[PDB]
Amino acid sequence: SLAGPTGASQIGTANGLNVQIALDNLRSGVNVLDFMTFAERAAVLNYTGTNDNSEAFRKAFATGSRQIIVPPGRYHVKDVEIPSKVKLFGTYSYKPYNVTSDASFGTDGTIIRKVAGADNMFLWNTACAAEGVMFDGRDRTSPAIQSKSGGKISVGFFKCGFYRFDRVGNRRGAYIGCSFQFCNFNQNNIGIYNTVDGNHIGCTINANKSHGVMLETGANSNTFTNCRNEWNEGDNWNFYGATSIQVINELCDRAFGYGFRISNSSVTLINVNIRRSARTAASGAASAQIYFESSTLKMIGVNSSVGGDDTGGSITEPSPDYFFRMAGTSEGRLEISDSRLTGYTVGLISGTARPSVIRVINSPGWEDTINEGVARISGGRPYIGTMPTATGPANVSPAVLGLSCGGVNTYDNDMFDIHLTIRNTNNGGHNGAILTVLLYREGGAARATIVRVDSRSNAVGEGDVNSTSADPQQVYQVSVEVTSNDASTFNLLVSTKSDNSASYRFRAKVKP
Amino acid sequence: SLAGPTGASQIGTANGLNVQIALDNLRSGVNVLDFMTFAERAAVLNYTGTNDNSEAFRKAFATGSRQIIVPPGRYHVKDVEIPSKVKLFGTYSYKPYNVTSDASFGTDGTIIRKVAGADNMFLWNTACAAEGVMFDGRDRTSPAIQSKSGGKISVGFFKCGFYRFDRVGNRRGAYIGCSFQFCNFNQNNIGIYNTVDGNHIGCTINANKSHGVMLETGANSNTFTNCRNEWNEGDNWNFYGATSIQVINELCDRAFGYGFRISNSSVTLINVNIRRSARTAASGAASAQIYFESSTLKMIGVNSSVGGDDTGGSITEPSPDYFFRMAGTSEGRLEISDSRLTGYTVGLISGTARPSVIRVINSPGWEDTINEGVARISGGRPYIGTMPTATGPANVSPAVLGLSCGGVNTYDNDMFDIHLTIRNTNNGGHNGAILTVLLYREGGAARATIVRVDSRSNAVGEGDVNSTSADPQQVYQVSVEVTSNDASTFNLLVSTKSDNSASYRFRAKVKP
Amino acid sequence: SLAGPTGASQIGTANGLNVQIALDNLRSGVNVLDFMTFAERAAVLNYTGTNDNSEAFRKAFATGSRQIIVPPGRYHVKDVEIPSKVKLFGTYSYKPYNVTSDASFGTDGTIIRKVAGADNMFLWNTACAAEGVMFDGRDRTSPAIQSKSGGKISVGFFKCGFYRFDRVGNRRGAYIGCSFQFCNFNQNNIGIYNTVDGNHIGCTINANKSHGVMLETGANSNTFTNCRNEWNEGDNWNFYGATSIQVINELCDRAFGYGFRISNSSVTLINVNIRRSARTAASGAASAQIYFESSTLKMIGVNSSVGGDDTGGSITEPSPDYFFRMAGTSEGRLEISDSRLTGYTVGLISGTARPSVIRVINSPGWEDTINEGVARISGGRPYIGTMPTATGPANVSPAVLGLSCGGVNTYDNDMFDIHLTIRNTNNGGHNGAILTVLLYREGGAARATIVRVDSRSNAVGEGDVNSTSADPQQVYQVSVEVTSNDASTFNLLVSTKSDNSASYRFRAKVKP
Repeated sequence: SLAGPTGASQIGTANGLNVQIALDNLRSGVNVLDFMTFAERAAVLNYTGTNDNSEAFRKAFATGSRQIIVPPGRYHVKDVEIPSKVKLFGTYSYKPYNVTSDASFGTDGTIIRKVAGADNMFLWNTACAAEGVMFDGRDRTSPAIQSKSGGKISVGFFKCGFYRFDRVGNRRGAYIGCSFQFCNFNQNNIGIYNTVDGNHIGCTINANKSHGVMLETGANSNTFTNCRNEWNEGDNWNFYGATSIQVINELCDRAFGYGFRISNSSVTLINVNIRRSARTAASGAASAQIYFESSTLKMIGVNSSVGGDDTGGSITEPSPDYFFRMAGTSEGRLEISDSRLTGYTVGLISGTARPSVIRVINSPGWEDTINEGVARISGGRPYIGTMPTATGPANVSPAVLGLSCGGVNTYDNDMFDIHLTIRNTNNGGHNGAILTVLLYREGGAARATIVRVDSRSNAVGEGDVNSTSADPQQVYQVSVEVTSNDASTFNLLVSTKSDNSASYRFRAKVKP
Repeated sequence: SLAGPTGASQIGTANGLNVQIALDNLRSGVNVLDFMTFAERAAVLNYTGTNDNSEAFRKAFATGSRQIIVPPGRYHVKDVEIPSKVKLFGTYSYKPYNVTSDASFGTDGTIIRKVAGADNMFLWNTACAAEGVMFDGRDRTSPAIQSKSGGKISVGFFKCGFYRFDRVGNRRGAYIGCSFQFCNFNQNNIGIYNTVDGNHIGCTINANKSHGVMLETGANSNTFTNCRNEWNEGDNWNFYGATSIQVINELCDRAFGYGFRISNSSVTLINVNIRRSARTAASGAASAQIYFESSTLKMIGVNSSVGGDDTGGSITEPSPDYFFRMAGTSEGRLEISDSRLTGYTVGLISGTARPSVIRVINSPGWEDTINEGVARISGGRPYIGTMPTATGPANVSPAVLGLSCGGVNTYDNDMFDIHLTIRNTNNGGHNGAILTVLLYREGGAARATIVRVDSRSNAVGEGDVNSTSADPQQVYQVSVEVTSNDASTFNLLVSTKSDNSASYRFRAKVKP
Repeated sequence: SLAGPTGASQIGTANGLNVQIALDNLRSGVNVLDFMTFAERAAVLNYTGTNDNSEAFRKAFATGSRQIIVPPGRYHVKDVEIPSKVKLFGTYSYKPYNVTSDASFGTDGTIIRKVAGADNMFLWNTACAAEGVMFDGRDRTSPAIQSKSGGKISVGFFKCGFYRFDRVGNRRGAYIGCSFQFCNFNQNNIGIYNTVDGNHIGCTINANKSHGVMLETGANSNTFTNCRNEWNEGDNWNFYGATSIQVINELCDRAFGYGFRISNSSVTLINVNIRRSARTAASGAASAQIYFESSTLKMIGVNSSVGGDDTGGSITEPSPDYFFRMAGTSEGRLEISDSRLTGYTVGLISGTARPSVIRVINSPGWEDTINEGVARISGGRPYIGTMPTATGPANVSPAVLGLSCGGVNTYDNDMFDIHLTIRNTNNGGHNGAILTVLLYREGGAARATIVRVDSRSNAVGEGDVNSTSADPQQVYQVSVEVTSNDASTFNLLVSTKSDNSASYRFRAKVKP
């Protein structure tokens, strides 16, 4: 009588409504354990047997409820598709830091495991999610977050832990538009795969086989506010064609080669603390902390250091030989500011390629260098415009050195100093000159006049050479004339006597 | 017998306590669905009918429990006041990104909706809160988080979603002391309203009608660590009298005019990526990315770019013409560092007003400029002190140019170089001079001596003019004397012959 | 019949499974209230009596479930050890901002209190955790998170509130490897104690008796992304031997002395807004905002200001007299960039000790200073190498001033300017010289030649003194020769006549 289907509804409660609706109100979503056999449910709650409990999940999904509650039991699923906008609610008590053996997990919280040699555990659809779930696939195959359809899928994981997966991403060649707010990526082959438009708050990347966090082309956009990278058995941060990326705060600890790899993707590192790197590397050309190539990289507060293992360990020597490894065609950009990038052993750069634009300011380990704009800096010494070198015979056509400047406004004037350096290629003698140049603009155009010229033994002078009245001490004649109407670009003309023919390699630098 | 009020307590359990207390322990707070009719509760759980279920909420509040549990059903409330320190616990499965139609919401999680043409849905009090709730008011009226009493109210929303509201704030003229840690502000008329002492962790501002995140006077203080602003149909970030504000990391995407507006509020942007802006604007004077006025603005890592819509779209041309639009009285402050603010089309500034203090360093698109301190920079060229221009007739009273310096200590000396520029206003001729000045202090006071003077044709000289022994080549007499006892401020006196009277516009610049 | 142990299982439900398993599936963990007497449980749910309910917790722990559910009732425990990997799940409705009296807590959420004069409430083990729990110990004794064994313990608290504790840490001398993601530390004696490898997301430190957040030696590592420090009755931030530490974003408000204290620990402050400090201090030498000693401190976006209490208050005058207080042996490092550190009243530094390395750039209130590298800055004026002072009699052994430079490559040349300053110690006269030096390297070695020398009255000259052909105006002979083979280091030799003997204090500065 009371043991039948309608038995529960026949017993009232103190509130005024019977037991059945009292139980119905307490649940937030449909419980998976409801669709389970007694022995199978007991095994799930006891963490003992595999039991391949995929039918419970299939029936829970077929119920049609957008909310699925997975209690702390241990599950084993096989190729069960998750319908759209379906979320899995789970509670965890302990998320293991390092899962070295199958017995790493204890009771802890909810665990969903792949069964036997299944090719997948879940086939995700758009707008799916999960909380408190520790996904685990025993084999390093079966990539996690694998969509049923080979297209971009937007999901989200608030607190979850992915273990022993090939990659947290679909089909090895497609992207997922997700943001792992607080997750733990451990013992995988790829810590994060091809996330697009992702905002990852506090993830943790532990020792992963292979690369770790790897992004490919198109996986444009991505922010990693406070992620931490542990001893990844591989490349750690790896970006190839990601248009954007920014790792904000947390450190990048020991990695087994190229703690950061940047190939064609613009990136920015705000406060990344790039610790030791390249534990397993070939020393020269492969022990650098950052492998920079053909891309734009910006750094604002990056710190670095060298060292060995924390304690014990097979390798104790300071691992990273260099800091930068540059290769490929030289067309990238590099901006550096306020970064204490002195962490290396033998050198700073391991290639003959350099970014087309360099902006390094206030960073120990690298003197200030700027290659663009009117005001540039070379080796810590500033100058204006360009430093042109003109080598050739300074007879019958005075050598021309094209200088640049900020410019002069109308009815305005400017003054500046030029360092002129002469290196006679034949004899080997050296000479120097300091001159002061004033640029003035009237209503029509601008003109340049040499205020003063000074040198050792009065070798250079504004007076014309090849003249009987010329001072015999003077060997070089220097003059200046403006090319552009804005006086921004002019040129210095240097000539010698008609009789002598020699190459001197004139160099003119405009000092502010 | 068992169907009465005391029926539940008469059936024991395996643990040792009967069913009634077993049910009482499982619940964390009082369930709202308990105070509902069968048909009304079924409609709530089925997302079908309006049913105007305000009495359930009123009775739940009148119960006196500080915790209110709202299951995933759909509700419709009307002007129900929430007592103090009362929190609404809800679970959501999917929070819509863009709610374009009434059928945007599906099953998803808990939804609380305004009913018919009610002027409000909730009247909040101090220390209220909510989790997992997607508040929705069909009409764009009825501002959310509207306090019953017209005063400041401190609330908090961990994970909630506000849709189609006039503003998330009370009475259109009062403030709320809240911090939206992880929220979604979509299709409102104002994304965030007058939050005071707020620390917003990871909010999301989607396409909102009107301004979006707008703060007014008094709403002093506010931090937006990782918020993201989508295509707001209006002003996007808008601050008027907020004393403080700092947007830390996330980007500011396309907005329909003045992606940032700053009127009288000091602000700071740490790593904001200000994307395209001013989709709907009047081009000149209204297409700038930031409308800066009469305030203090600081930037540390700001990035910018131009572009059109992602795909399709009515407008495809690069939207923002400029980067800065400055108007109003010029008394503000502007500090810029390490910001790649090259994102514009035609210009950089759209006004004749400039901040009183400018500190721009290492930012592409703007040469270094500093207006305060001893060491200043103009157009990338540094100098010390001030660059004074003195125009007038240099006869019978030598023209005086007041120069500044860091100072000289007791029994100490300093040397520096001065560039002197002369522009004869009548004839139009131009002349220049370089001189070296040494400042020395003895026990009593300091004095200045001119080490050297050099010019073209020896026009200037330290020798006295109007003397028969004077070199005829010399036309100008230059001298230096100290005014302050600290030698920090001195002046350069330039004089001409007694016979000639002309204005030259002398300019003296102290080059380090 | 139905009231016995097996009564619940005899009533079926609509789903197909009886009431007993229906109740068993709804619970996530073992409920503590299950192991309680009727009157004791009623008192717990009514927040009325102490009742010393430790046996319920002991039996719940002895059950063996890794998950413990604490409902919103008020508890009183005494020295109950928490087994490993055990988490306490609680729900809170209101976390008090300031607990001034015992009646500060109302109904609110789950509260666990220490009973009578117990020496502890919980004895934690490895991998323990808690959520939503407001721990409170009435006496300021009984440190929270006190491990049973005196060793490092790794725990974690997502959302918890610690009130009136001696310190959140074990045994006053040991460390805990935890990360308080979102916590509230109020009215304690120490806000945070000896956290190791901690990543604290959004903590809140309210008015705490004593220091507040204090770290000691070994508590190396720690990140405080968005913590906020309120009016701590003590030292606020206090680090002694912590190897690392970085406070990222949130402000540091009024503190009762040394808002930051750094003794031997390297630290970095990214965007800390250090407000007023030292409300209770001895003015001179104790009213500084930061007490810096013998350590490395870096700052990137730090802001500061002065002021009094918000309203009312006993003290209304601007509190912090200075900004820095430096003491102890001078061997530390200091890096400053883009920090508006103008917040003080009387001065900036309160000690005669300075860091060995200083790098201050683009920070108002302090002129640019750099002490390392080839390019240095003093008081906003740049130079290359070192500024040596050589005092002594310049007769029979010319005085030598060792200058440094970046260096010259093979078959390369460089030019630069040297400022030479002479202060005759006997008479008191002062003199200055400007000279231009060219360094050139041939195949073998490098050599230096003086391009030009200029001074007032031609006092200095490259010609040899003590020669009958020497110009009588020349008093000093200057020469330059290179010491290193790289021409990076050379020296300037200055000599006088043989007859005169006097000390001049020569100073040579290499201006870029």
